[PDB]
Amino acid sequence: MSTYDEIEIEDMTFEPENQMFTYPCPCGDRFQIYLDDMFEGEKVAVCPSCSLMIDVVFDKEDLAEYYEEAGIHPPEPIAAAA
Ligand SMILES: [Zn+2]
Repeated sequence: MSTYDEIEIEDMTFEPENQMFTYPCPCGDRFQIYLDDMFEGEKVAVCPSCSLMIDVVFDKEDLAEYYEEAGIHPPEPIAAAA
């Protein structure tokens, strides 16, 4: 019981209104991974009803970009500014 599937953040479908990424799952619900916890350094989407968990390859640059799209409170800048 660990994350043996790992999807790149770009493939994960992002819901800017929910401030999270989801992945289409057949069972009754879709995999859900919260940007809040992704920022915490943890990356794994859990699906309800079937109760599956999968890892998600995230990036610093992706988080910041999505943060603006999802309309979240400005995050602390990453070590990449030129
Ligand atoms: Zn599911």
